[PDB]
Amino acid sequence: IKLFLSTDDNLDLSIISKYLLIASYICSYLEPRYDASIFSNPRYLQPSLFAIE
Amino acid sequence: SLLVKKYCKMTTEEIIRLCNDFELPREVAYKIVDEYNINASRLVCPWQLVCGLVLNCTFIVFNERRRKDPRIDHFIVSKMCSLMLTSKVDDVIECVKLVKELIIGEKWFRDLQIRYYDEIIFRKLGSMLQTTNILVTDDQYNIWKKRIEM
Amino acid sequence: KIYPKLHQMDMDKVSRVYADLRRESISTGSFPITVRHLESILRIAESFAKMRLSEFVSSYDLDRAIKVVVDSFVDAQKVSVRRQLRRSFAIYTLGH
Repeated sequence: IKLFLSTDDNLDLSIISKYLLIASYICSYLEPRYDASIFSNPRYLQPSLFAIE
Repeated sequence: SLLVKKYCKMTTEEIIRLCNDFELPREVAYKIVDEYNINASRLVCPWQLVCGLVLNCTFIVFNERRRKDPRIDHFIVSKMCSLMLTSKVDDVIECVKLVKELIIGEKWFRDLQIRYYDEIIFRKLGSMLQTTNILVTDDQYNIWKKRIEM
Repeated sequence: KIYPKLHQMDMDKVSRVYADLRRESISTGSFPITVRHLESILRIAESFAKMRLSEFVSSYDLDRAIKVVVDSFVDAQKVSVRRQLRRSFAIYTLGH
């Protein structure tokens, strides 16, 4: 029964690298005008571009 | 012991009276009081920072009397023990070694050792022959050698 | 009949709690703590002594009154402020 109920599909990140992707997801899906009220569906569209600083 | 008390409501005339007992001028006394005003929070025991700052400036100002008479260093330690109501000699050494690390990179601490650059020029340049804070200073080992002979 | 008093209390402990609570509400932009919040700690501490039929407020009733005001102020903010104030004020809540 396990050969007809599903298609059987087809067949270590660093700590700093994990936190960098979290902050990049916020800067690409949130406006930077309200950032001075939290740290001090937009995810269904294309992400926005931000700066390094 | 006064060092075990946490969160002590210190006034403005308490640090002034404590600095006058160690024979300190008004120039070095106002710098210690101003250091406590900017660092009112983010601390565990206020008595540990005041005792560590007064004894640190005592050896710099009275550096001419410690080299001639070795009994001045042994006497300035027992005086602070009676004011803090403590009997352990290890608490005084552990207090002056923690505040010195936080004041090792300021502006008022540099002018005090000059009037009363050779070490800061090697840390910024990345030199491998800089003075490492691991071994005991040469001027400190000569004092302990004379204290055990009296 | 029973009226508890505030004799033999840690006056330096209450001054350090309000000093750290007011300093965190300004840098984070939370609710400003006036002098009315300081008197609320003594009112809760006096109510705890009445539950034990005691005429004096010891150090156990003072530590419980601070945790009530802290839990009522931290949870009354945002999500980022709740995760930040719970780590700095965890020393006064976790009693010895």
